[PDB]
Amino acid sequence: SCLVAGPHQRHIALSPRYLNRKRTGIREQLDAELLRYSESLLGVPIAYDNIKVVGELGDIYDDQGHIHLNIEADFVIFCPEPGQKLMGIVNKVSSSHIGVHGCFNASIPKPEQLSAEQWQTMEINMGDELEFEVFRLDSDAAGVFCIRGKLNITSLQ
Amino acid sequence: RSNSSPLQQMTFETSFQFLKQATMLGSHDELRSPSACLVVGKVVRGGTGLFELKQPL
Amino acid sequence: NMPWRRLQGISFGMYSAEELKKLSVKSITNPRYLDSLGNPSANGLYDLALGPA
Amino acid sequence: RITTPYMTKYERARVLGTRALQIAMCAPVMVELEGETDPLLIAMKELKARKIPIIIRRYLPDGSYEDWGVDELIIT
Repeated sequence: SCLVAGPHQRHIALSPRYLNRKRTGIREQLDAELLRYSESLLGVPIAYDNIKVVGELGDIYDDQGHIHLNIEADFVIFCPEPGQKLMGIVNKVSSSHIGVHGCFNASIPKPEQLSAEQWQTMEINMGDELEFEVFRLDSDAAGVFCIRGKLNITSLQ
Repeated sequence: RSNSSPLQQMTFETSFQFLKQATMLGSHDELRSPSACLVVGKVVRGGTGLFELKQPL
Repeated sequence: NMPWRRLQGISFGMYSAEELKKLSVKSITNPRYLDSLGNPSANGLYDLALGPA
Repeated sequence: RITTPYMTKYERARVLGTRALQIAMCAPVMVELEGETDPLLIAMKELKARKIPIIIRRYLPDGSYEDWGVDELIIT
């Protein structure tokens, strides 16, 4: 189960426009800008910030107008990681690849299946000629985290 | 020479002797003089810069 | 949006001579630095790995 | 708790400057401005009404500090 919770401290610089309305502004752009976008600091899709609080006070720094402060936030995260056998939606069968929950996109480059199974253009048949186009074995351990629309490269061996 | 600021003391005179000294001694600078504060782009530690403002949340 | 980070202290020491290495993009060997027309001669003082002048 | 109760002129200058730089960055003005376009005039109007939620953090020469409120400070 991808269930994850990570308590992390972030640094956020709030504009003086969001003084009376901080909780509104602490999220408007400074936290809602990487909404479930791959994180490299901890390997995290940021689902949504459940709570964003400040321990005490804010430090306006000399000429700068912004108010800098610290945000202790729990990121509820879905972590499919190496060591897991996940599922995948089978929609389109290709030689290049085989493209969960309608939002997690997964990939399967060519030489990642059992080579005992030979393919036909319209649909592919596996060992015992049993057609499987459904949530089934998908074990991803090589993961892209760079491209805007990231990937989830799944395996079955 | 009896001064605790290598960045000062080299903005005055004989800057290369005071740099050689500060270098062979590992001399540390605290960025509290006006000269050391204007060399590294800080706000001087007197007059208007002597306190914080600490906007409360 | 400024860097936000400030300086507390500056110390003057001597570089190891072995850490200056890896602080070096390439070794220069060609004496004549000015090209026939005024451009940078490769491997000279003015080079294109030591930055665009 | 031991420093002077009044607001030094340098503190007034920096507080006005910061409040003005805040007002100019679209901050709410708690002073009911009356047609003036200068953020510094507005900051003075706010300082005269005792509406500035800033905390002057006076530093002593050994690192120890004292946090005063701009409201709890006798403006001359």
